[PDB]
Amino acid sequence: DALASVDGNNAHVEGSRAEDGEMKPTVIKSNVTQILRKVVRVSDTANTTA
Amino acid sequence: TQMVLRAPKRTELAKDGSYEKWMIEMEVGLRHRNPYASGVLFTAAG
Amino acid sequence: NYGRGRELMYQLEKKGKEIKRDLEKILLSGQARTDVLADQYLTNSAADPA
Amino acid sequence: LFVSYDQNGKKLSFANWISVLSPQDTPFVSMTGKESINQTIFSWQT
Repeated sequence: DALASVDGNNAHVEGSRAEDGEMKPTVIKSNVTQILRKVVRVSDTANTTA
Repeated sequence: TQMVLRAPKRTELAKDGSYEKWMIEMEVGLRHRNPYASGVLFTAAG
Repeated sequence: NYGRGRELMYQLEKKGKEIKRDLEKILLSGQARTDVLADQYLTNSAADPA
Repeated sequence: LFVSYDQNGKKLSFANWISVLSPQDTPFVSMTGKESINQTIFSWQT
């Protein structure tokens, strides 16, 4: 969310009862996830060898 | 020396049905002790 | 909402910051005088409302 | 409109602390020295 733009020069009578003023809403920014994978396959003989 | 008479307050504005209005006030003010104490330089090309 | 527990205080802080910015801008603006709404100040005894 | 500027009272307050500092000392002209004489004309030799 950002704020209003350059203000100023909005001269108004004391009893003007301005039109409820202005404003700006928020914004949604979305993304997505990712999956990283790593596989390993080793035999028991190779797991036991020194 | 910017002199503030009314500090920022919070109040309600005129009839608004069910809008539940809100309003903030202030009082603009600035005093310059001596004019030639500060100068100004506007930009201009050749 | 999700990122806002209450909207009133949120908009109030937004408006406070906006009015601060507006004041800082108008105090350093450079426009000229435009016949202030006064009623011939310096002996404006006879005012002219409406 | 009803500016509501009647306010026939017109306190017309003013802020203290003038804070004036502009100096015009020029010391060296007050330190070059001084010599008292007793005539409207003074002559020296070269």
